[PDB]
Amino acid sequence: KRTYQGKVPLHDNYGPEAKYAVEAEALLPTTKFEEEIARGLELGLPGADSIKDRRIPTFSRGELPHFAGINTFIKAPYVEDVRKCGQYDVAILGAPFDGGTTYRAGTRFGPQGIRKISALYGTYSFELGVDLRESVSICDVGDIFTIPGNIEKTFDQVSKGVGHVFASGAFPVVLGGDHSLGFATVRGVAQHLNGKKLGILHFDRHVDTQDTDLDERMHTTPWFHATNIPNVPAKNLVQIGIGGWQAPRPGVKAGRERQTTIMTVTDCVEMGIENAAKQALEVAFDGVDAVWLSFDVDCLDAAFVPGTGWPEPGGFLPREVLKFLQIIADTKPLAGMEIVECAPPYDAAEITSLMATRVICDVLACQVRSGHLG
Amino acid sequence: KRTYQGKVPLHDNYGPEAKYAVEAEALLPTTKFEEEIARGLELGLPGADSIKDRRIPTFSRGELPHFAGINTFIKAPYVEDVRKCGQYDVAILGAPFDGGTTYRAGTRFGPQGIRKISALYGTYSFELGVDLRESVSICDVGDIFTIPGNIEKTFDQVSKGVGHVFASGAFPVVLGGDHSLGFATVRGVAQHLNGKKLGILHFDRHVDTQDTDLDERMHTTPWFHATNIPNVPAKNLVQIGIGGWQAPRPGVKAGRERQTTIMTVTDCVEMGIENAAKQALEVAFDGVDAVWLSFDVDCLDAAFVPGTGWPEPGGFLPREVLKFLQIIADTKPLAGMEIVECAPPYDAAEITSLMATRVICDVLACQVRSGHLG
Amino acid sequence: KRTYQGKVPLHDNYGPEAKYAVEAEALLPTTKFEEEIARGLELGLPGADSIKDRRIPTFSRGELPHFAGINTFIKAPYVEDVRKCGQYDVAILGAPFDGGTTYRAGTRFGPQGIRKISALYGTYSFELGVDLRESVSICDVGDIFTIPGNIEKTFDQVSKGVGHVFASGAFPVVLGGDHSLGFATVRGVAQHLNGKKLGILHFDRHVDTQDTDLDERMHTTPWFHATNIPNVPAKNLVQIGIGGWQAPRPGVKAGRERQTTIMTVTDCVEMGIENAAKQALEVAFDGVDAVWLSFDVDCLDAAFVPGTGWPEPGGFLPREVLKFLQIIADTKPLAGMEIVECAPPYDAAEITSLMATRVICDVLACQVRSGHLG
Amino acid sequence: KRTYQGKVPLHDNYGPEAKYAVEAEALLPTTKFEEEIARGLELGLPGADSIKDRRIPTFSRGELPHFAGINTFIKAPYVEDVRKCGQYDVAILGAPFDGGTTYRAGTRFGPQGIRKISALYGTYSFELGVDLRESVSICDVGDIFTIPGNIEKTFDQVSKGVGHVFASGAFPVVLGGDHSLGFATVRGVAQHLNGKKLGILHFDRHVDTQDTDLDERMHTTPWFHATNIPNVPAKNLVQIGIGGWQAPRPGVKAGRERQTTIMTVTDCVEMGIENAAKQALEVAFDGVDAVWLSFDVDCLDAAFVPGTGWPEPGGFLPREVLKFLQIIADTKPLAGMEIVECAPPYDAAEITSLMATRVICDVLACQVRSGHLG
Amino acid sequence: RTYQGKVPLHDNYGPEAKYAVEAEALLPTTKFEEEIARGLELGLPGADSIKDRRIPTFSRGELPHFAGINTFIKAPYVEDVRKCGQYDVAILGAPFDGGTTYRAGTRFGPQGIRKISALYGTYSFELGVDLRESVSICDVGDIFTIPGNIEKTFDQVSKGVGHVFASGAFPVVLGGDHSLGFATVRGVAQHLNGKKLGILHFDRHVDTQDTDLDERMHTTPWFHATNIPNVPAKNLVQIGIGGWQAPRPGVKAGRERQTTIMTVTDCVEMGIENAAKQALEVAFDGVDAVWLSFDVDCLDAAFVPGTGWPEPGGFLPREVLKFLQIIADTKPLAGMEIVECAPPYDAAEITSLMATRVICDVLACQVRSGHLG
Ligand SMILES: [Mn+2]
Ligand SMILES: [Mn+2]
Ligand SMILES: [Mn+2]
Ligand code: NI
Ligand code: NI
Ligand code: NI
Ligand code: NI
Ligand code: NI
Repeated sequence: KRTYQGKVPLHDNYGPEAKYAVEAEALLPTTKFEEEIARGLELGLPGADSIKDRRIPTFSRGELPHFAGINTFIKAPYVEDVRKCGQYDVAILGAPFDGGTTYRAGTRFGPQGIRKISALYGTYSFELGVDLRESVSICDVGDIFTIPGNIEKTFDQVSKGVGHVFASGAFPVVLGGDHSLGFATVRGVAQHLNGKKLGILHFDRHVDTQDTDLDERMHTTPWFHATNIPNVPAKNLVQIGIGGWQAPRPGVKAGRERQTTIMTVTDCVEMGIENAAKQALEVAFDGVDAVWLSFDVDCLDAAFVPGTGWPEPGGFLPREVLKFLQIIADTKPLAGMEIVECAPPYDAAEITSLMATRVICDVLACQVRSGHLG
Repeated sequence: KRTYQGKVPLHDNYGPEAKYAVEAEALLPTTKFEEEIARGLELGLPGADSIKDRRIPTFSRGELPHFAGINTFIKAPYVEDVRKCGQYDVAILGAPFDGGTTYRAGTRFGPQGIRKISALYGTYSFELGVDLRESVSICDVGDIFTIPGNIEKTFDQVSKGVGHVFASGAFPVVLGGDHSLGFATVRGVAQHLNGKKLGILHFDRHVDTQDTDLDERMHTTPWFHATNIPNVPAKNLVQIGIGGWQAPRPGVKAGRERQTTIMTVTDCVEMGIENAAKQALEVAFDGVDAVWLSFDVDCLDAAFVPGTGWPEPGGFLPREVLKFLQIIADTKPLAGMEIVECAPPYDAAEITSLMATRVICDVLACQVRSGHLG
Repeated sequence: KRTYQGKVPLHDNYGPEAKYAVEAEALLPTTKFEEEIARGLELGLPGADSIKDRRIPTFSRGELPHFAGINTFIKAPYVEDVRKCGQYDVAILGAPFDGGTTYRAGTRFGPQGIRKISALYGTYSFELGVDLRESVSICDVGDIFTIPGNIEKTFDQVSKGVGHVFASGAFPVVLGGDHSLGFATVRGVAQHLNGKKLGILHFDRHVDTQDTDLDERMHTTPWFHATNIPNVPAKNLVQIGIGGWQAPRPGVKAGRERQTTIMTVTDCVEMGIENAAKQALEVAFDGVDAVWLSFDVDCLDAAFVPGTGWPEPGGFLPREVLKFLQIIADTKPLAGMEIVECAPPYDAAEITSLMATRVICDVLACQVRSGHLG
Repeated sequence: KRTYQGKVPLHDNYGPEAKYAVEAEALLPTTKFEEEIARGLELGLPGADSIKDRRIPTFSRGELPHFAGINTFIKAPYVEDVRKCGQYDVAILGAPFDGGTTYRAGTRFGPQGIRKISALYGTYSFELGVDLRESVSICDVGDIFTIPGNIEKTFDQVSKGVGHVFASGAFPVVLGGDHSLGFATVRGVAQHLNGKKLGILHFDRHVDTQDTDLDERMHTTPWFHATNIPNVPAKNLVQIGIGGWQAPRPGVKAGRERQTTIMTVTDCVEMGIENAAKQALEVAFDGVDAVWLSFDVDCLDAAFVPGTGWPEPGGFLPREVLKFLQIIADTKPLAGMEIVECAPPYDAAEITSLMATRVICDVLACQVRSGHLG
Repeated sequence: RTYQGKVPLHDNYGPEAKYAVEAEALLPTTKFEEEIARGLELGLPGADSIKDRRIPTFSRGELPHFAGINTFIKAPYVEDVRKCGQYDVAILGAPFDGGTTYRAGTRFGPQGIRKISALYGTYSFELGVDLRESVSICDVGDIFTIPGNIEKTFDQVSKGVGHVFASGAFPVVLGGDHSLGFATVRGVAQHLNGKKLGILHFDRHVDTQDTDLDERMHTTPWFHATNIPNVPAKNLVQIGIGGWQAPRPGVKAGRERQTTIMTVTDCVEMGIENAAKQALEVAFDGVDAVWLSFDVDCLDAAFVPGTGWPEPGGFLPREVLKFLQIIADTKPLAGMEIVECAPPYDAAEITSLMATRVICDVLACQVRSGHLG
C-alpha cells in the first residue's frame, strides 16, 4: 500500500500515514500552481501596491480566497460549450431533480450545495498525497435542464447529457438529485459501451430495485429498470450498506430473483472494510471491465448526512466508507460516478454537502494516484 | 443467532446478515398488505383513470405516500375510544410534558416529532427479517392530558393512563416527555402486577436517582421514587451509559445506597456489547419476570440526538445501542417501554425523533420475531 | 409619471399600476430573449426527443431552470478577464469582507448569498415595465480578493477594483461586505471624476461617520474618511433612516460638524416618501452631478432583513424604501451603487439576500426606463 | 413635544426628529463615559503598545467591543448582593419560567436571549436624545430561582424577589418568562403599596383573564387572579391589542364581568396611536397611584416576534407599538415593567429578543428624559 | 483508575462505574455548603413554600442550570484582572475571527461555550472529580480584540494571556480562530524565563505556513510561534492532520522544521493509548512546559458542525476524550486553548458542548493527577 519510501529523509516520530504524506508532498510538482497564479494576475489585475505577496491579484481568479468567487465545483473552469468537455480528464455535471423522492424533496439543490461548500477545499489531499491541480484537468459543465413535472422526460435529459459526457472521454461526476437518476445515468453510459457489460457499485441503505413507486420509476426503482438493459447484468450489481426500515419488500424480492449481491453495514464492518471492498470489487468486476459507482449519501449514519430525504440510523461512519471508496478507487478504474440524495434544505451546516464533496475528491485522487485517471 | 437456513436457495456472495435477510423476506406473508390495499381503495376511492397501478386510491389511506396522511405513529390506526386499546397487541401513547426538565424544555413535543418522522418508515425491517404489518396489531391512542403547571398532577394523569393501557394487555410504548415521567409510568405498571416485582433497564447518561431537584420530583429523581414502591426492587434497576458531567452527586449516592447496577458507556464498549447485554439482562431479570425498558435518547452521543434537553458527548454510537437493544428484546419479554427526552425544537433535521422511532421499531420487531409479542 | 397611455387598448377594471404594466409589457421587444434561446441550444445541445418545447436544451444554458446553473448575479455572464468589463453597461462585483464589523461577522458571504437567491428572479419587472435582458447588458466580474486580516489592505484592493470598473464606463454594482467598504468604493470612484465632486445617498440606521472604532476604520467610520477626500463634500452626504440605539455619539458629532443631512425613518414616513425623496435628491445633487448610492440592508426593519450584523427595530418597510429608491433612480443618474451588510449565516430563508437583489434590480430598472443607463 | 430648540445652530435640511436629535446629542455630557474608560484601563490593563486609541484596555471592560464580554442586560453591572439593588435607579431581573405555557415552552430562556442580544446596543438613542450611561444607574441582579415543576412555588419566588426589588426603590424590569408571571409580579408589587391602588397597561393579543387552564393558573389566567387582589382594580386593567384566535371565551367573559377595557390592534390603528395612548393612559391611571406595564412580545405581528409560544398574525407593527410605548413612558411615571413570552428556541435570528430589548430601552429612555426616572 | 476497596460495593458494576461510585462517596462537600450559604445570603432565602431550604429567592450558584449570568461553568467573574492569580484556573476569551480563511463566526466562540457550559454540574462521574471542591476557577471575560487588524489583535492576546500565565493561574483560552495560537504561545513564552515550550496541537490542519491572503492567518500560527527562540518545532506534535485543507506550503515548512504529525488513521490504528504515549514522549522530550492547542475541527464534522473549516474523517468523541484524559493525567500542562468554535453554524450548541467537555475533562484530569489545585 502507500507507505514512506525513503526518497525524502524524515525523522521516525511520524505516524505511518503522516510519513507517507509528508514525503509525497515534497515530490509533487508546482507547475500548474504557477500557471494559475500567472493567469490570475493577468485576468484579475496585479494586486494593490500595499499587498506584499505579489501572487495576489486585485480580483479573485483562482483557488483563493476560499470564501470568494463564482461557485463551480472546487472552482474548476465553467465550460459553457458542452461539446468541449472531452478536452478535460474529468467533467462535473449536475442533475437538479427531486421528482423521484418518496418522502422529502430538496435534493434538486444538491448540485448547488455541493458546489458551494466545495470552495472550502484546497486542491491537495494530505493523506492521499495527491494534488488534483497538478495531475488532472477538471471542468464543470453545469446542470442538466431537468423537468420537475415529468420524471420520464427528466430521465431522457439526463441520459442524453451524461451519455454525451461519457462518450467524450471525460470521467463524469454526476451531482444529484435523487437516486431515480441512477437509472438514467447508467442507461446513458450503457448506450456508449459498444455492447460491453457494465457493473455497478451501489452504496445505499435502500435496495432501489422495485418496479414502480407511487405509479412511477421513482428513486426506489432505478436498478430494476437499469438491470433490464441487456448489457447491465444484475449479477454485477453490488449493494453495499442495505438495511433499516426503508428497504421495501418488493425491491428485496426483485433483487433476490435477479441475484444481486447485498452486504449490510454490519456485514461490512464485521468482516473488515478491506475484506468487504475486496469482495465487492470481485463481484462487480466479474466478467466486466466497466463499473459505475453510485453513491447515495444516506448510506452514512443520519447524523453525518442530516441533509437527505430518507435518513436512517445505523449506517456507515465516515472513516469506514471513505476507506471503502479509497480501496475501490485505487484498485480498479471506474467508468464514472454519481453522488445522490444530498438535500441542502435539511442540511443547515452543510455537512452533508461536505461529505459528498469529500467522497468525490477522494475517489478522483485515488483514481489519479493509481493510474486510472489523468 | 439469526443466520441463513437454506430454506430459500441463495448464492454465496451475500454478507451473512444480508443472506439471512433475503431469505427471511421470501418467507414472509403478504395477507395484511393485501388487506390494507383493499381497504384503502374502499375508503379512499379508486384512483383516477390515468393511474396505471390500480392499488392506488384517490385519497391516501394507508402507508403511501410516506409524506402524506394524518400522522399517527407509523400511521397506525387512531383509537379514539381508549377503552378499546386492549384489542391491539401494542398501544402507542404520548406523555407531552417538560415540567420536569432542569435545562432546556421542548420535549413536550417529543410525541408529535416522533409521530411525524415515523411516516418515513415502511413496515418491514431488512436485517431483522420482520414485517410488523403482518405480525402484530399496533394502535395509537394519542396523548395523556398533561398538566404543565403541576408535575404531581401530571404524574397522576400518566400513571392512570399507562396503568389503563398496561392492564388492558396491550404492550405500552410511551412517547415522552421528560424522564421524570418514568416514575409515573412505572408506578402505574407496578399497580397491575398483582404484587409481582418489576425490574428496570435504564439507558441514560444520567442516574436520575436523587430525591428532589429545584424542590420537585424532576427528571433527575424518577428512580429514587420508583424504587420506593414496594414491588420495584432497586437491585433490579440496571443503569446503562451513565457518564459525563450531568450525573448529580446526590443521585449517585442514593443509587449506591440502594445497590443499583451501573455500567458506563466505556464499560459496555470495552467488554463487548453482547457481553454487556448479557450482564444487564442477568441483573434486571434476577428474581423478577416483568422488566420495563426506559430509554433516554441522551444516551446517544450528542451529535446523533441534538434534539434533547441534556446532551452529552461520549455516549453510545447508534450501532452499539441498537445491537444492545436487539439482544435485550430478542432474549426476554418486556412489560413495556418508554422513550423520553426527545425535544424537537432543538432537532432541526429530525434525526433525534428518527433515532427514537428506530429504537421503538427495532425493539418491537425483536419482541415479535422472538415470540414475546404478537 | 408612469400611467396607462392608451397605446395598447385595455379594459377599465385594471388598477392604475397594473394598467400601466400590462400595456408596457405589450410594447417590449423579444430580440434578446430569442438570442439567448438560440445560444442555449447551441451550447447546451438540443433537448431530448421527448421534450415538446424545442427551446429547451439538454444542458441548462440561460435563465431556465431557475434552480439550476452556476450562480452568477441574475445569471449574467461571468467575465473572467476583468479588462473587458467596459464592454457591458453594468458590472456586478463582490467585496466579500467582514473585518469591519463591530458585532456579527458573516457579511463576507453577502455576495454569494445575493448571487444565489438572485436566480429566483426573471429578467422582467411587472410594475416597472422593464425587461433588463432586452434593455441593458450586465456582467458579473466575480469578487475582489479581500484581505480578512487587514482592513487597510482590503480597502486598497477594493478601491483599485471598483476604480477599474467605474473607469471602464460600466455602472458598478458592489455586493458587500460590511459598510467599511463604503470608504474604499467612494475613494476609488472619486479618483476617476476629473476633480468633479461626488455626492452620497446613504440608506442606513447607522450614521457611519466616526473616526475610528476598535482602533480601526471599521463600518462605523466610512463617511468620516470618505468626506475627507477633497472632491467628496460632506454637505452632499444625505443620510436616510438614521435612528435607534446604534448610531454612536462620536459619529453624530462629526456628522454635525461636517453638516451632513439626516432624515430619520419617522421623518420620511411622516413627510411622505415622495417628499422625502425630493428633499434627499435636492441635497445630494446640489452643485454636483455624480452621486453614489450606498444602501445598508439594515435600514429595513429587522424582521425583513434578519441576516445582518446590526439589526434594529423601527426601520423602513419594503414598500416605503422601494418607492424611495424608485423615485431616486427614475429622477437622476447614479454613478454606481453598493448594497452592504447582508449576512447569510443569520438569514435562514434568504429573505435578506432577496431584499438586496430586489433593491439592485429596481434601481437598475428605473435607471434604464428613465434613460440614465443602457 | 421634542423639537429643535435653537440652542445648537443647525442647517435646515435636517428632518424634524433628526434636527432635535443632532442638537440633543451636542448637549449631552460625557462624564460617565470618561469614568467607564478610566475604570476599564485600571481593571482591564492598558492596551498593547500597537493600539493607538489609548482608551482601549487589554481586557474588555465596559461597552466595547459589543461582541465581547459577560452578558448582563446592556452590560450593566451584575449586583451579586441583591440587598444592594436599592443603590440603582433601575434593576433588571429575570424570571426564567415556562411552566405556564399552553402551547410552546422555551420562554425560560427569554432572559438569557434578551441579555445576549442586548450587547449589540450602545448606551444612546439617536431619536430619543438620551444617553442612559449619563442619566440613570442600571444594574442586573440576575434571575429568580424558578421552580419548573410547580407554578405556585414559582409565583411565590417571583413575588418575593420582585417585591424586594420594588420595595428597594429601584425601578424593576422583569424579563420573562411566560405571562403567568404577571400575576406574581403584580402581587409582589401590590404587597408593598401600603393600600394604594395599581393600574395595569397590558400589551397582548390574549386577554389572560380566565380562572384556570389545564387545572392551573397558567399564562391565560394572570389578570383574573391579579384583579382579585383588593388594591388591583380590574377597571384599571387596560388590554391593548386583543384579537385573533387565541383569546379564550372564559377569559373574555370574566373580563366583561370585571369591566376591563379592551382596544384591539385595529381599534388603535384606526383611531391613531397618539389618541389610543391618551385613552389607555386615561383609563389605567383613573383614580390610582401607580401603573404597571406588562408587555407580551406576542402583541407584535408574528413576523417581528417569531420566537414566542403563542404567535398571531395581524398584530402591531414595530413603529406603531414603539410610538405607543414612548407616549406612555413620556407622559406618566411607571411603577415597573415586565417583558414576557420571548422564546429564544423559536427565534433563530434573535429578532424577538431584539424587539424586547428595544422596548425596554425606549421605555427607560422616555422615563428618564421626562423626569420620571433618574 | 480502579475501584480501591475503600467503599464496599457489589460485584455487578462495570469497572469504570465501580471506580466512579466509590470515588463519589469519598469526595468532600465543604465547598458545596459554602456556595449554598453564600447564595442564601446574597440572593435571599427562598419563599416559605419552598421545602428545600438550600434554595434562595434569586439564583446565585450552580442552580438552576437554565438561569443566571453566563460565566464559564458559572465561575465568578473577576472584574479586576490583576486579581486573577488568586485562582488556580482563569478562563479568558479571545473573540476574534479575522484570521479565518473560509467562514467567520468564531468571534462568538467564547460566548457560545460560556452559554452551554451552564448545563454542566461541577462533578464528573467517570473521572471521579468535583471541581467545586478541588480547584478555584474564575472567568476574567474577554480580550479586547481588534477585528480590522490581526497584528494588533495578536498584541492584545499576547499581553492578556501573558498576564494571566505570569500570575500563576492556569489559563484556559476560549477562541476565536487558530491564528490566536501564535499570540497565546508568544505571550506564554515571554514568561518562561528562557525555558522551552512544547505544543500538543489537535487539528486536521497543519497551520504551519508563513502567510495566507497576505497575513498571519489561522493557517500560519505555528510557523511564527516556532520562530520564537524557546519554542522548538521538534516539540510541536500535530495530532489529527488530514483531509483536503492541510495546505502544501504548511506541510513543507513543517517538514523543514521537523514537527511530528500523526493522522487520525495513524492514531486509531495504533490505539489511542499508544498514540498518547508517543505524543507525550515527543512533546515533552527535553522540555517541561507544554501548551495544549485544541481545534474543535479535529473531530468529525458531524460532532462539530459549528466551525469554519469542518472536515469528514476526524476523531470520534470517545477517541479524542481518551487521548486528552491520558495527556492531562500523565503530565502537567502550562495552559490550553480551545479554538474555532463558531456558534453561528452550531444550531443545537453541540460544538460549544464538545468544547466545554474538552476543557472540563482536561481540568479534572489535571486535578486528580496532582498537576492543578
Ligand atoms: Mn437510500
Ligand atoms: Mn399573549
Ligand atoms: Mn483546524
Ligand atoms: Ni438510494
Ligand atoms: Ni434520564
Ligand atoms: Ni452602514
Ligand atoms: Ni400574554
Ligand atoms: Ni487549527
